[PDB]
Amino acid sequence: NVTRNYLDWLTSIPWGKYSNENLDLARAQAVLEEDHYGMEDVKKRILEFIAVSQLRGSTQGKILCFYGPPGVGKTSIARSIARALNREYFRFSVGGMTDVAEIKGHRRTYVGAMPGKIIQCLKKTKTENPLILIDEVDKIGRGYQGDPSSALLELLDPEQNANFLDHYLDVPVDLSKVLFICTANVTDTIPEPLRDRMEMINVSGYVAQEKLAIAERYLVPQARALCGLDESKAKLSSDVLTLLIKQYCRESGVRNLQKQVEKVLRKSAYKIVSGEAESVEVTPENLQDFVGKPVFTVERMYDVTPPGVVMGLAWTAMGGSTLFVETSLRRPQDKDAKGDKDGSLEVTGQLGE
Amino acid sequence: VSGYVAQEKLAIAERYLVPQARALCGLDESKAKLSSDVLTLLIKQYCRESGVRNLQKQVEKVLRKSAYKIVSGEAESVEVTPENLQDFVGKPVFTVERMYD
Amino acid sequence: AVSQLRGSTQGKILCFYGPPGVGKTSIARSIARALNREYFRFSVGGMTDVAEIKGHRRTYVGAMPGKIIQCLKKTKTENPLILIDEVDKIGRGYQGDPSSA
Amino acid sequence: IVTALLSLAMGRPVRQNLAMTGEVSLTGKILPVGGIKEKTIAAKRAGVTCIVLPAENKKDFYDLAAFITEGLEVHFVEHYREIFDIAFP
Amino acid sequence: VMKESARIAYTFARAFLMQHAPANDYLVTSHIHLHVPEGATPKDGPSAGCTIVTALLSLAMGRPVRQNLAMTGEVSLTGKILPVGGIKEKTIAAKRAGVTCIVLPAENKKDFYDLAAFITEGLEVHFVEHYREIFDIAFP
Ligand SMILES: Nc1ncnc2c1ncn2[C@@H]1O[C@H](COP(=O)(O)OP(=O)(O)O)[C@@H](O)[C@H]1O
Ligand SMILES: Nc1ncnc2c1ncn2[C@@H]1O[C@H](COP(=O)(O)OP(=O)(O)O)[C@@H](O)[C@H]1O
Repeated sequence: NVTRNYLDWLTSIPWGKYSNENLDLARAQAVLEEDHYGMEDVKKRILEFIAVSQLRGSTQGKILCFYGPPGVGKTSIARSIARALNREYFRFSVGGMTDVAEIKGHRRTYVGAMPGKIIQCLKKTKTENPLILIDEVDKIGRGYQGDPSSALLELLDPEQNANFLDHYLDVPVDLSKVLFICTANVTDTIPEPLRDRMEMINVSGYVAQEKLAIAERYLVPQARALCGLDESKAKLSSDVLTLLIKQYCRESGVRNLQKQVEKVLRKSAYKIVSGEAESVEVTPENLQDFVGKPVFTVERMYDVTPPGVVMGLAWTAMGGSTLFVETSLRRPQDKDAKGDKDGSLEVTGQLGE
Repeated sequence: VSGYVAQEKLAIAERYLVPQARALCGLDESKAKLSSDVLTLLIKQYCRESGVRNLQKQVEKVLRKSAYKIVSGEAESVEVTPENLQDFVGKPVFTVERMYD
Repeated sequence: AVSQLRGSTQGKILCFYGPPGVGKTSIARSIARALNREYFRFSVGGMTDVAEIKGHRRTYVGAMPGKIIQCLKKTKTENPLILIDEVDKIGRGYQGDPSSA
Repeated sequence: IVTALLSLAMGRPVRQNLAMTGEVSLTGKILPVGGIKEKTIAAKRAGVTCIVLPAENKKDFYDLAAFITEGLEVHFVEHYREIFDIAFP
Repeated sequence: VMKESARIAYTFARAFLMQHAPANDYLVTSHIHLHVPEGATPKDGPSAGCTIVTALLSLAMGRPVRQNLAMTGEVSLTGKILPVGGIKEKTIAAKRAGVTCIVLPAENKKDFYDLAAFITEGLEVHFVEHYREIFDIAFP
């Protein structure tokens, strides 16, 4: 029975099945501009990729990395590419993982052994060249117990991938055709040996106005299909959205506005199915009912900036924020009209040395 | 093994590097000339590391951008020239070598 | 020049060191096709499991031979050109010091 | 940091809503900083209406899409004394 | 984090005295033990800070604080107060204790009004932004 399950696991694996790509650029344009707004840089890079693969004959693998503030759409762009090139998609989170066996299965002599996640992707996706999407490389579980992230190099190294093998079915696989992608909120935590391999594309944030053009098209309809409504009953003018984003959510990412509009729609659903309106129509006067009173208002706390405080931009771990810096006396200054002691400073606020 | 002089990298990349990457992008020499002057400009500005890895990234990028101009774009034979370059790979990165003067 | 005198082939160790990206690995491979010895890369950067260089007891469940036997099995020659990598960064921990190994 | 102290020293307030950033050299030279695009959008959210960057990064800031940069009034600088005259008086 | 919060509030106290009552020098001239009993989770930890400064000032001038004036907040090292989280449980805990007045950062005037009206009877709130407000809502 164990070897039978092993035979099954082996036979399922494609060995040369090659989902075919489209390679005309026009169709790649159309399929990219209709899925994600803006963030044109990543589009241009993928477009160049398509341009080269069409020249040098056969299909090609490549590594890439994306990084930026959370909720910018990284994972969303992945699938859009997956249907752009026509490659099959398969997500694979690895944040905080430590079981190198999970990336490599088990010996097959172990009780209950099953091949590593990738083989499951081969059995499921049925292509030899799917679109693996490693997630959160930054957050991989990096412990004393054998760092899987070192183990990842066997997959992701362009040369050592060519004969990758896994403990379940020992025979080497040839992953070279896979198109890996990696997503990390910040690139520096990524372990050094691995960081050098992958290309580092940079998704950005979004201007306040930019979120307006975002949410009217790619976001509201999504939640509208999630709550099961039709546009016939749940219109949301733009003006309500600009008020939302300016007030109720101060985050460079779009996730938080995504929470709000979700909430508004689902409350609208309650007003429809049993409630009063047969067609809820949020208007700026109405909204505070649905989502309650405004939370944020006084952006940039100080306004006169009393002496000894100055603003300072900071490229924090997620997005960027306008944190202030502040200072003050700590003893009466004229302790002695003759006093000669260096006016020693004392820094505070979680200084790194 | 040692580092490499600024001039030295020119003679390196002109032979053992550009043709190799040209073969990686699937081009033939017929369509992707890079005068020497653009390479010296690159090495002088866009990458200050004694190793050649960073220049290796630049010229790789430039070539593949040429591939995009070929397969669908206009020119049948891209010809990089220093006036052309800032288009392809963008604005100069380093400039004020030696902070104080 | 020396191996040609004292009859048979002879092994020897050597070390290279310098700024990254100077081309070290590239000459390694070039020597491999120069002398005609088989090549086999073997990173050891940051490792701490001495069992990796020596395999496992074979009485443990799932034990497998150390990396070297795999290289010898693969290149099929008795005298390949192993290329230890990143000696500088060997994981020197309590968990069994590779540096002794 | 330095502007904080100097503001405290003379005690006069900083010119209003003039965000700044940089990296100081111990002799008044300023140095390039990284990641400018995210910083600029964050400063835009806060209603900033002036901003100061190391002159060495006058490059990256101009790659930004024109709509992001509309309405700001930048003052690139290299030696620190420059910033001092673009803040207090 | 409480240690930096403590020093922050401490320096603000030292500034407030010289800005207020120069003749006293109790703070800059004496050692002081201060004890905050545990129970606050670290993430809300800073919320205690607004209490801290009033402790010292009471010790400083030596006058007792006005009775049963529960409060919470977060101090800015230059007299601004900042929002704290999780207020509703805090307010009911104040109700169990017989509290009959309370002071919150003005930025949280929203959440307090979500509370059911029966919860809010018998309390007597004072929203504030700059810290100097609190100085006149405790002592005089
Ligand atoms: N420019 C955009 N176009 C379309 N959707 C976007 C855009 N920016 C953000 N999103 C939305 O952001 C959400 C989350 O994006 P994704 O990267 O897939 O997950 P997360 O950002 O949460 O890691 C998605 O539901 C997606 O529709
Ligand atoms: N003098 C040189 N001659 C040939 N190739 C060079 C030279 N200097 C650098 N290289 C190139 O630099 C690249 C990286 O060199 P190698 O030592 O293999 O990797 P790394 O330098 O990153 O350790 C190689 O692809 C190689 O072609």
